[PDB]
Amino acid sequence: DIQMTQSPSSLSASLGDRVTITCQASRGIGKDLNWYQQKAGKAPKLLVSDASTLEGGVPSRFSGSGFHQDFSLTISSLQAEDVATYFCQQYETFGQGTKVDIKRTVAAPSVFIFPPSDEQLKSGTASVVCLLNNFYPREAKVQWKVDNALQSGNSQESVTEQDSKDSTYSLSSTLTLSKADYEKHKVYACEVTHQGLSSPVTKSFNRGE
Amino acid sequence: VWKDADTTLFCASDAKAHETEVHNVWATHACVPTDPNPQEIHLENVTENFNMWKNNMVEQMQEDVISLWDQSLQPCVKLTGGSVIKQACPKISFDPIPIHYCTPAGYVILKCNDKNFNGTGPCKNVSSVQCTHGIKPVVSTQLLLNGSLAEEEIIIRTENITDNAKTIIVHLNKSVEINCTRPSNGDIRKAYCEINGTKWNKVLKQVTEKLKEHFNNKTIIFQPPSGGDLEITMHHFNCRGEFFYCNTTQLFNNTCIETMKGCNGTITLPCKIKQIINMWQGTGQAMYAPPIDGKINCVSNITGILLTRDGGENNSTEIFRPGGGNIKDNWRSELYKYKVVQIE
Amino acid sequence: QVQLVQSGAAVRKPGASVTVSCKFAEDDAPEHFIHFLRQAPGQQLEWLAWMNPTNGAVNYAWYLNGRVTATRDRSMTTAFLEVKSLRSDDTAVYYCARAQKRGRSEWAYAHWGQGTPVVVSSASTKGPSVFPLAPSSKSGTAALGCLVKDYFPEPVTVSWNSGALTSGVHTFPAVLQSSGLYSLSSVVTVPSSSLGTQTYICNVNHKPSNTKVDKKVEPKSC
Ligand SMILES: *[C@@H]1O[C@H](CO)[C@@H](O)[C@H](O)[C@H]1NC(C)=O
Ligand SMILES: *[C@@H]1O[C@H](CO)[C@@H](O)[C@H](O)[C@H]1NC(C)=O
Ligand SMILES: *[C@@H]1O[C@H](CO)[C@@H](O)[C@H](O)[C@H]1NC(C)=O
Ligand SMILES: *[C@@H]1O[C@H](CO)[C@@H](O)[C@H](O)[C@H]1NC(C)=O
Ligand SMILES: *[C@@H]1O[C@H](CO)[C@@H](O)[C@H](O)[C@H]1NC(C)=O
Ligand SMILES: *[C@@H]1O[C@H](CO)[C@@H](O)[C@H](O)[C@H]1NC(C)=O
Ligand SMILES: *[C@@H]1O[C@H](CO)[C@@H](O)[C@H](O)[C@H]1NC(C)=O
Ligand SMILES: *[C@@H]1O[C@H](CO)[C@@H](O)[C@H](O)[C@H]1NC(C)=O
Ligand SMILES: *[C@@H]1O[C@H](CO)[C@@H](O)[C@H](O)[C@H]1NC(C)=O
Ligand SMILES: [Cl-]
Ligand SMILES: [Cl-]
Ligand SMILES: [Cl-]
Ligand code: NA
Ligand code: NA
Ligand code: NA
Ligand code: NA
Repeated sequence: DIQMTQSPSSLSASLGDRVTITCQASRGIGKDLNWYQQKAGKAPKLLVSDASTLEGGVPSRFSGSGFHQDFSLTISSLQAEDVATYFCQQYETFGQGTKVDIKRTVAAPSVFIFPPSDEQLKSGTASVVCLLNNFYPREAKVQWKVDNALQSGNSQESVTEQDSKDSTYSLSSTLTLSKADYEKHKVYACEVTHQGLSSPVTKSFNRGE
Repeated sequence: VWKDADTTLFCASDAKAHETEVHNVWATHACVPTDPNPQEIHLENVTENFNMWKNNMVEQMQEDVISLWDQSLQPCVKLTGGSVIKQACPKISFDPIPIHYCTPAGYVILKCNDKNFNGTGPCKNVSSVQCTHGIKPVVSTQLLLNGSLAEEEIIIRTENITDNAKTIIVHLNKSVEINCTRPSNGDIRKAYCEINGTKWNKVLKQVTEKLKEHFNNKTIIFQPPSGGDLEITMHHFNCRGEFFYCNTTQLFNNTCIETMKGCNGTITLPCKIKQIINMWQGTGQAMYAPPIDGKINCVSNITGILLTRDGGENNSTEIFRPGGGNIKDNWRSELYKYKVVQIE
Repeated sequence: QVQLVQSGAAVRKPGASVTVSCKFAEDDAPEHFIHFLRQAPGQQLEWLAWMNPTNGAVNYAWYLNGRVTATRDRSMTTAFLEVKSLRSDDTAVYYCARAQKRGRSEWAYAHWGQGTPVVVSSASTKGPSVFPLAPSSKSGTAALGCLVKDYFPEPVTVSWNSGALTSGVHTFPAVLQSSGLYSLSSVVTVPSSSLGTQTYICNVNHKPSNTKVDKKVEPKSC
C-alpha cells in the first residue's frame, strides 16, 4: 500500500558535476530503501542498502541518505561510467527511475535521407530512411512529408545510447509504405527540428532521379 | 545499571536421569537441575527496549535442539548430498520436556511484563530473572503447539509486517485443542487430527479482526500454502517418535469466518505418517521404520500460528497462508519477552 | 557479488509455458531466498516471486494468478521459474536475484543473473531481408548502411567489412513492426573520396533462423 515517488525522471550534468535524485515514500519506511544503478542492456547493480549503507566495491562518489519519508542518492562528481538509469527499491516496490547522461555543448544533427532499394520495391514494399547523426541533446523531432504532406502513423524511429567519447546520440527514422502507394507520389522529405538547429532542416529526394 | 550483551547461557530442567525418553536423556547430561526457589525482581520506573527478532538466546536454543535431535533420532538411512549412512533404527520414546535458559555470573535476564507487548520496542513493566520459564522444544510447522498463551489479547508479531518475506507469528490468548490419532488395528500410515470447529472458527475470526488493524481495514483472506516441501505445505510435527503430516486446508476456511451449515462441529484433518522425511535441521533426507503398532495419539494445545502474507501491490485484500519451516521462529515465539544484559 | 547463471533466451507461442533456470551456487548456515523479477521493454522492474531453497517455500505476486511456479533442484544449487499460459505481455527480460549472505534484508539484491529474454508471440521464425542504404550521389563525409528487415525472433548481429570497420558505425535498436516482425538499421559514415575505391559490406547474422548475409552497399548507378 506504499507509493515510491522518485524524481526527476531525467537529468543531465557535466563531467564532475553534482547529481542528486530523490525518492518520496507515501508512508514512513525507516531506512528500508535500497538504490540501484542499471546500464543499458545489463542487469541492475545494488549501490546503497538500508538507505545509507554504501555497498562494497562501489565508488566513493556514490552516497545515499534519508529516513522516514525522504531519501536521495547523490553522485559527488559525475563520471562517464555513471551514465545509466537509477532507481530506488522498497521491498517489491520500485521508483520510476531516473535517466542521467553527460551534458555537452549542443550539437546539430547531420541529416541524411535514403530512398528504397530497387530490390525491396520488387518485394512489394518501400522503406524510406532518415538518419540524424551525432547530436545533443537527445531530444529531436523527425517529420515525414510526402508531396509536402505531413505523415503520421506510418513511421518508427530508433535511437542509440549516448556515445561514450563524444556524448552524442544518433537517431534513425523509417517510413514504410506499400509499393503502389509509394509510386503515387514524387517528393519524399524528412524535416528535422532540433535545438542546435536555428531553423528546421529538410533533406529530400524525388522518386526516380 | 547494565548493558545489552550476549553470553553463553546454560539450560536447566526437571529431567529424570532414569528415564529412557530421549528429551530426558538429553537434558540429564546437557542441563542442570531447576532452581528450587527462583527469584524474580520487578524494577521500578525502568523502561527498556526489547527486540525478539534479534535475540541471541534464540540461536542458542536452536543449537541445543539440533544437537538433541542429532543424538536422539535413529533413522535407518540418512542421505546427504551423496553420502548414504545406514544404521540400526529401533523405535524410541519421545515426548518434549520444558527447558529453562539461565545466565551465568555477571549477567541477568530482563523480562518484559507488558501484557500486549508485540516483541519489539519499549517495555514499561520490566523485571529481572535468573532463568526463563520452562519451554518445550516442540518442532512443528504452521501451528505452534504446547506453547504459552498471550496474557490479554491476541498478538501479531513481525519484524516488519509490510515485508512479505518476513514470517508473522500469531500469538493466541486461548488455546485450541488438536487431537491427533493413528487408530489401532485400513492403511497403517493414515491418521487424523480432530479440532473443535466452533472454537477454532471463533478464534480465527478474532485473528482476522487483529490482522485488519495492521492493514488499513482491507479484506483478510486465508489460503492454503502456495508451494514447498510437504513439511511446510502441511502441519508437520512428531508424535511419539512418528512423523505426522496433516492437511490444514479445512482449518483456514473463509466462509466459516456466516451461518453456513456445518461450520460448527468437529473438523477432521486427514494426516499421514511418513517414513521418508526432509530433516528440519536441513541436512538432507532421512528414512525411518514403519509406525509402531496400536493407537498412536497426541493431544496438543494450539497456542500460535505461523503466517506468510502474499506479495505484490494489492489495494483490496490481503492474503495469508500458513507458514513455518524456520524452526528458530518457534523459539522466538517463546523467548520474545526475554533479553540478556551484562551487569555493570 | 558474483553473477548468477541463467538459462538462454526462449521464444514461445501464446498459451505455452516456459521454464527459466538460475544457478546460484556450486554443489561443493542460513540461506537467503532466490527472487525472480522481469523487465519489459522500456518498463520498470517488476517483482514476481521469491523461493526459499531450504524447503521450497514460495511467495508469488498475487496478480500472476498462480501462473508462476518456483522450484529448486535436489542439490539446491539451481532455482527454476515456470510461467504457464503465456501471453504476449509476458514478454520481458526475466532475472533471478539474491541478497548477499552477510546482509539481513531479503530485498537488497547484491547478486543478479545475466537475464533471460522471453518472447511471447504468435509469429514464426524468419530470417531478415537485407537492403542497401546507398550513399547519396550528393557528395567531406558520406553516410551509408544496411536495412535489416522483417526478421523474428531477435537478435541479429551486424558487422561491417567482416568486423574490420567499427569506427563511425551506429547499429540502432531493433523495432517491433505491427506485423509482428523486427527491423533495424546499421549505418556508417565514411570519407566520400573512399566511395569510389573502398568496398563496404555489412555482415548480418540471424542465428535463430540460421541466416547470414554479406550485403555489398554501393552507390546507386543512374
Ligand atoms: C521495518 O522495521 C523497522 C524497525 O526495525 C521500521 O523502522 C521500518 O519502518 C519498517 N520498514 C517498513 C515499514 O518498510
Ligand atoms: C507488572 O507486571 C507484573 C507481572 O510480572 C504484574 O504482576 C504487575 O501487576 C504489573 N504491574 C506493573 C505495571 O508494575
Ligand atoms: C510493535 O510495537 C512497536 C512500537 O510500538 C512498533 O514500532 C511495531 O511496528 C509494532 N509491531 C507490530 C507489527 O505490531
Ligand atoms: C483474546 O483476544 C481478543 C482480542 O484480540 C479478545 O476479544 C478476547 O476476548 C480474548 N480472549 C480471552 C479469553 O481473553
Ligand atoms: C482424541 O481422539 C480420539 C479418537 O476420536 C478419542 O478416542 C479420544 O478420546 C480423544 N482424546 C481427547 C482428550 O479428546
Ligand atoms: C467446542 O467449542 C465450544 C467453545 O467455543 C464449546 O462451547 C463446545 O462445547 C465445544 N464442543 C465440544 C466440547 O464437544
Ligand atoms: C489438502 O487437501 C486438499 C483437499 O483435498 C487438497 O486439495 C490439497 O492438495 C491437500 N494439500 C496437500 C499439500 O496435499
Ligand atoms: C468451508 O466452510 C464452508 C461452509 O460450511 C463449506 O461449505 C466449505 O466446504 C468449507 N471449505 C473447506 C475446504 O473446508
Ligand atoms: C503437547 O503436550 C502434550 C501434553 O504433555 C503431549 O501429550 C503432546 O504429545 C504434545 N504435543 C507435541 C506435538 O509434542
Ligand atoms: Cl513416506
Ligand atoms: Cl535468511
Ligand atoms: Cl530469511
Ligand atoms: Na516411535
Ligand atoms: Na492445505
Ligand atoms: Na529441505
Ligand atoms: Na500469491
